[PDB]
Amino acid sequence: VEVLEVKTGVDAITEVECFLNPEMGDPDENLRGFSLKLSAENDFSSDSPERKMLPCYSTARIPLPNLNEDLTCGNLLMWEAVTVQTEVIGITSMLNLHAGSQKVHEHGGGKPIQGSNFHFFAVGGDPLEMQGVLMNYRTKYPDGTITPKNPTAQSQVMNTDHKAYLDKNNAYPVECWVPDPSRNENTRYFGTFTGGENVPPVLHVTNTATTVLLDEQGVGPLCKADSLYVSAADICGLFTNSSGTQQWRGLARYFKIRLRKRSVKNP
Amino acid sequence: VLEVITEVECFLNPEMGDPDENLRGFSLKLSAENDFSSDSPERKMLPCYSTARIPLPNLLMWEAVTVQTEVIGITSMLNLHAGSQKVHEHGGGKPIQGSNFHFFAVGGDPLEMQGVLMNYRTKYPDGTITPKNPTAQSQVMNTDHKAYLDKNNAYPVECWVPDPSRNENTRYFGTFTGGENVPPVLHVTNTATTVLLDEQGVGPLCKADSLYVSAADICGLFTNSSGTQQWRGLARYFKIRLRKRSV
Amino acid sequence: EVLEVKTDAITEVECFLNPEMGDPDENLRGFSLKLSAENDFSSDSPERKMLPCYSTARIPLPNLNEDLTCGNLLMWEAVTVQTEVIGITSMLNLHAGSQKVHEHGGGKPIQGSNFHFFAVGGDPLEMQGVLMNYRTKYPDGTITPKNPTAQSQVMNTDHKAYLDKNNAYPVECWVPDPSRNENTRYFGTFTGGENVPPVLHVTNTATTVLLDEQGVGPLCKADSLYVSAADICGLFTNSSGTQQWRGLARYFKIRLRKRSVKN
Amino acid sequence: VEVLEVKTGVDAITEVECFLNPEMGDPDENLRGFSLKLSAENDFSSDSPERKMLPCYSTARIPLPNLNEDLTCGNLLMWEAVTVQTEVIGITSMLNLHAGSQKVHEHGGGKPIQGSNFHFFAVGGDPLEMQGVLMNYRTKYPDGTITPKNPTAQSQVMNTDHKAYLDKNNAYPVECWVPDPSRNENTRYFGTFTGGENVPPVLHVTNTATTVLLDEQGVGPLCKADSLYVSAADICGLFTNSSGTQQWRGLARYFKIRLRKRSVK
Amino acid sequence: VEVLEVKTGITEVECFLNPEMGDPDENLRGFSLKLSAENDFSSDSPERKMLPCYSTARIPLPNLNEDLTCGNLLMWEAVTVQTEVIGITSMLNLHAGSQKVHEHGGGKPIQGSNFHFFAVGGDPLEMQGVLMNYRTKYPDGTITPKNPTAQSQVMNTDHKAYLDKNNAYPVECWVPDPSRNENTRYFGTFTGGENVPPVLHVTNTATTVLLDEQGVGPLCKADSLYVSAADICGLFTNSSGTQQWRGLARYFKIRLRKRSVKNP
Ligand SMILES: CC(=O)N[C@H]1[C@H]([C@H](O)[C@H](O)CO)O[C@@](O[C@H](CO)[C@@H](O)[C@@H]2O[C@@](O[C@H]3[C@@H](O)[C@@H](CO)O[C@@H](O[C@H]4[C@H](O)[C@@H](O)[C@H](O)O[C@@H]4CO)[C@@H]3O)(C(=O)O)C[C@H](O)[C@H]2NC(C)=O)(C(=O)O)C[C@@H]1O
Ligand SMILES: CC(=O)N[C@H]1[C@H]([C@H](O)[C@H](O)CO)O[C@@](O[C@H](CO)[C@@H](O)[C@@H]2O[C@@](O[C@@H]3[C@@H](O)[C@H](O)O[C@H](CO)[C@@H]3O)(C(=O)O)C[C@H](O)[C@H]2NC(C)=O)(C(=O)O)C[C@@H]1O
Ligand SMILES: CC(=O)N[C@H]1[C@H]([C@H](O)[C@H](O)CO)O[C@@](O[C@H](CO)[C@@H](O)[C@@H]2O[C@@](O)(C(=O)O)C[C@H](O)[C@H]2NC(C)=O)(C(=O)O)C[C@@H]1O
Ligand SMILES: CC(=O)N[C@H]1[C@H]([C@H](O)[C@H](O)CO)O[C@@](O[C@H](CO)[C@@H](O)[C@@H]2O[C@@](O)(C(=O)O)C[C@H](O)[C@H]2NC(C)=O)(C(=O)O)C[C@@H]1O
Ligand SMILES: [Cl-]
Ligand SMILES: [Cl-]
Ligand SMILES: [Cl-]
Ligand SMILES: [Cl-]
Ligand SMILES: [Cl-]
Repeated sequence: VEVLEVKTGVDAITEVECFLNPEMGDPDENLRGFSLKLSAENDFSSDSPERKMLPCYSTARIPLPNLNEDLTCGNLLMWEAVTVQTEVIGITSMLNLHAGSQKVHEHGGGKPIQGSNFHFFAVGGDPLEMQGVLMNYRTKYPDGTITPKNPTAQSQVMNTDHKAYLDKNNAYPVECWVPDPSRNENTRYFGTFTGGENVPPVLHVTNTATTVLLDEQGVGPLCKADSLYVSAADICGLFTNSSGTQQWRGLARYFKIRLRKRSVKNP
Repeated sequence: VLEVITEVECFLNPEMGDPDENLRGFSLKLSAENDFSSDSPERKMLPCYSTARIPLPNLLMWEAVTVQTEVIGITSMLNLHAGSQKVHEHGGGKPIQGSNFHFFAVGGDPLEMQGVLMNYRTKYPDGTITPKNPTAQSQVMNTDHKAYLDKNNAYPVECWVPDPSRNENTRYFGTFTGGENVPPVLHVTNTATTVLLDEQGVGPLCKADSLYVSAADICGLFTNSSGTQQWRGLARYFKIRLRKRSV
Repeated sequence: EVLEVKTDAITEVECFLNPEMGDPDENLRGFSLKLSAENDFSSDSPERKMLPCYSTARIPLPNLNEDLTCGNLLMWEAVTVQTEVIGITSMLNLHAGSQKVHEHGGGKPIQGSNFHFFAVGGDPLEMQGVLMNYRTKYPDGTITPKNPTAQSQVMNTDHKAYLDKNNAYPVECWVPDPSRNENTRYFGTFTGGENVPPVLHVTNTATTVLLDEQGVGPLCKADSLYVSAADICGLFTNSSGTQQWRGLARYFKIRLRKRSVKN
Repeated sequence: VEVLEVKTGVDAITEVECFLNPEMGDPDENLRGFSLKLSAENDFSSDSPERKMLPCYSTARIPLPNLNEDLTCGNLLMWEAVTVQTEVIGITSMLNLHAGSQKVHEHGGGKPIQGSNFHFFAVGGDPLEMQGVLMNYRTKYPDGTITPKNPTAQSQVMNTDHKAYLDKNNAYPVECWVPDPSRNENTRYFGTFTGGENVPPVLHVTNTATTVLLDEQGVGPLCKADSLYVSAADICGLFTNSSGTQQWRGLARYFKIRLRKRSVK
Repeated sequence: VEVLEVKTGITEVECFLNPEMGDPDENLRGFSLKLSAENDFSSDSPERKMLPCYSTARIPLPNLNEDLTCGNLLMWEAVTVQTEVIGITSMLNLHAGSQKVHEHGGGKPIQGSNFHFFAVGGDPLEMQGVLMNYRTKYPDGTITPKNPTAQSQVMNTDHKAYLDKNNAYPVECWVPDPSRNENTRYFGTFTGGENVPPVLHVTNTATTVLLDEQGVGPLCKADSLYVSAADICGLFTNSSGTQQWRGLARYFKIRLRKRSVKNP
């Protein structure tokens, strides 16, 4: 994480950079970036996934410099996020087909990482607001996770009780929570889910792509309590061991966020 | 329609069949290989269109200008530990995949639909509303089969499509992707808006002070460890911006 | 010689055009006969009911000219078309007739090679013949390339036809002719393969403009508007393993205006 | 050639069109548009493809109305290619699943054409300039083909010695040659290769689509010696016979090119 | 460097950059060594000829300052690049070496995981290291992350490198660094999977603009322009079942202009 004053003064620009690590489960000291092997075929009535098998959303709050010397002014300044550049880091590591992965056929190379994937990021001036939805409301989630409380069969579709802030790193399982489109007034989020056994990962990198964060009125996320929030989930697919066991593989996400100062009325 | 703000929102639940009290959002397991002459699907096996009528506040009518919409809970498909058949010995569960249909509509009247059947001889179950007096021509275009989407969880998705020859006061959008191995591909973002205005700059007009939302979001098939398959669907969020229009 | 647009001057016409997939018996409207396979090129005699054909309709329009021997005339000009394939959700019936994907599983979706095509013009669609096998012996009731040779498997300019009869020109024999069709706009996509997924969109918010670079749409000769289509959605696989083409109807809504022309 | 203003007026525009047949190998008198059946698994040291097994680029020269080439004359113009309409002809012929092709399974229809494909066209005022690259530099190419001369292992990557003009129809194998991005100043070319066993052909037709041939300065190919050059390769995929043998299938390409007169000095 | 106006009063440079796939013997230029599989993470020692590496070249340019004493100096600025992968049709040879798709059939096409990447800059490309397996023992002649840890499988900021040697930095170890490369533009797409079809386009009508948001392209501060690439097209499957990477060369044509800058 670096917070850099690119330009100072009234028209100040600050660039915040950071690399957000993935939270795939990390089943031993050597397997950072992977999950525990996947179980299968648990009855819905006895579905108790292990903690280290569940990828969780990544998040961080980045403190920004205070802008207001006198808190009793009629107007106060706030950091406004204007643009974000982002990409997934280490995509070429998946070209290692010699380590650990099941041969595609006799005398062949290892099997590429492939299968269901989810790539998501958000940038806001408040914590990302999430809505809970479950495959199976009867899943018994493990200690260390934060999941929908008092779920019912309606939790498999839409149960408006399941509202959360993404307010803890490595705790909200990706399978339990989605960004909430009915809230998030002060966050922009973007995600794509691609499901299936043989889905190919397709990932682009370039330092020439920028996403504008301004809304229809030309206003970007406003950093409340001088806090910038970054969130991500980048499940790249499944790694298949020679035994046949499968593990999720994730990668870190880079953010470069440009901010300016906006004058707001003192509430 | 003469010269020219409020926001309404809704989470609309999917109607996949719901075969028991625990399997909300799924269908009954699929049967297969029924002869066309003896094809009698059970009600809980048949996903239906979802719809809701939203009342609005009382010369002037409410005009729908934009909609933001997305499918809710897409990441729930990353649960590969519960119920699904292993992809191979020692592997994880099989993802939901296969034929899917994602559709929504926003209008000032109920959605107008046209009936088309795979098999006109299908015997549809009590509780469903399906094309009446079907013939072989119902497998192609039979103009008899007109309906309003006027009841939730009643019009099977397999029997009905939005009618492009009507719906003057509704905008609708749908994509069907068929095949046993089709990957679900679903996007979420709060930065995307669909404009509902036509080429005259007029959106759906809510006569009777009612807004209609409609959807179908069949995500694919869930394959149980036994090999049986069930449709899985997800709720759809709508946020609709409306303005007052003189008429 | 096209003059100015006139401004009563607008009309809309609409039509649903049924597919012509072969219709092997009275129950199987919208399907073909089961597909044969592995016929030697020297003994390839497909049955009529196995061959999907192009659909077409001629729509008469109000007769605008009292006297065709005047210096100037009025003609109907097609300006836009809205079009949609009808009944796409019917493929969500996986309980009827189709082969199980595996033991205890649901039926196999319709999938595989498909072709989606439409045209709107003021003359019949003009077609060019090309054959997989020039030696195919086509059945009575079809209209296919006459006097075909090996060159008919590539480009043989002899094979020019008008789409002037419904349910007669096999899709496998004929394509729209890009060297003609001055007065028709056409659009088609072929996707081939064993397992290709159908992907079909519906919306009442999409309009195709038919005006050329000079701002002129198709002009309706003899006050007739022509619509044409082919919508082979894929193959249906029966429990036995046999396969049949499945097609669907196409809707057209066409806006026309009056255009002054010189005689 | 210094480029001046576009000229308009009487006879300052023309349109030419052509259908260019594919050159897939044509293994006998009945199998025009196909190749000979594919061999497989030849060691790189003993790889001797038969001529009839090798698809080649197609090309033709279209004469244009004669303009005076005398650089000192008082009305010096060249034809300039502005747009091209083009599509592959006969795509629906692949819906014949009754003739020749292996059944997909017992009682099923024939197997569709599918697999690796290449769709390419070029329009220019000179012959298309090509660069040679080989899968295997040791391939022994057959009489009647023009292939990279005296190749080395570097010819499997980039060997700048392998420069050729597409100056003969049905002679330059598609597998040996690509358009050269370091030349072709006076040609516009466009190609897509999609490889794989089960790749679906995807082909669009419409008479409403046009490709603009003007560069960033608004200048299209200028036709030297009043000749317009068209080139193509349209390998649609592999046809699988009942035996399991495979043959390339190709189709003709249509071109309609609009040209205008350009003043030059 | 303080950037002033464009000097008005433009050149082009070009390069074909060869791929560095491993080249296991004198006849298999453009391929890797056969791929091993199923090595335990604890005993993963890939041979050098099995590892594709990034390609790079430096293009020398003449200094523009006849007087090096002027208040304002001049530098070459890269404005646009035309680029293309060369020899894509060579994959239509299904008669040589590749495993038959089925009895009596043709050879198996090249397919599977692929990576297509290029960069143009006024400084060598700046890279960040990320590993599949931090315990991999890389072979002599490669340059790979130093003193890796488990964090090197996600993001370890210690692993910074310059692409300063051709055929040395394995593609599997390194990515362009989005936190640096102020003076380089880079573009890459990774597509992974066993049966992924190569999809490659060629046209001489496509240009990539290299100007940033302020209208300034990479500046050749030391009178040098750097081109970099990786074009792994997929896997070639031999008749025996063994697999090898196949790569192809990349062409670059770069338009340069003269840019006034303040003298340091
Ligand atoms: C559209 C079309 O015309 N398809 C036909 C193709 C096509 O003309 C060619 O592929 C174009 O190059 O030809 C087919 O030919 C087959 C042979 O492949 C027929 O000759 C077919 O052959 C049958 O006998 C074959 C088997 O014994 C086979 C087993 O491996 O060996 C073949 O001979 C080999 C030989 O052993 C080998 O040394 C040599 O290198 O290659 C030859 C093949 O070229 C035998 O020919 C068979 O398939 O069982 C006997 C059949 O009676 C005969 N059928 C006909 C109609 O002649 C083709 O499939 O490629 C036929 C296809 O219809
Ligand atoms: C996600 C989940 O919980 N999946 C279940 C799955 C699911 O509930 C159904 O598919 C929804 O339709 O059911 C699985 O078990 C089924 C139960 O239906 C099989 O055991 C199936 O049961 C048959 O008999 C049933 C009775 O068991 C049940 O109590 O009552 C109904 C009538 O209301 C039936 O009589 C049946 O459905 O016909 C007998 C049949 O042999 C069984 N089929 C197979 C292939 O074994 C399932 O589909 O596997 C269990 C899964 O965990
Ligand atoms: C990439 C990798 O580590 N693959 C190994 C996997 C993997 O560790 C787990 O599936 C993650 O949950 O484990 C495999 O099984 C072995 C037993 O053969 C595991 O118990 C692991 O054994 C170790 O000795 C090892 O390094 O392989 C120690 C390791 O800590 C164990 N893993 C855990 C989570 O405790 C498997 O096939 O699943 C072996 C595979 O190579
Ligand atoms: C949707 C539907 O109606 N499917 C039925 C099909 C279908 O009517 C035809 O394929 C259309 O041409 O027919 C199925 O039965 C056929 C009837 O033709 C078979 O029983 C075949 O009958 C024969 O009499 C024949 O030659 O047609 C003998 C032949 O051996 C039979 N073929 C097989 C593979 O058994 C069909 O499976 O095609 C029944 C299907 O429900
Ligand atoms: Cl909750
Ligand atoms: Cl009805
Ligand atoms: Cl004819
Ligand atoms: Cl040469
Ligand atoms: Cl390092």
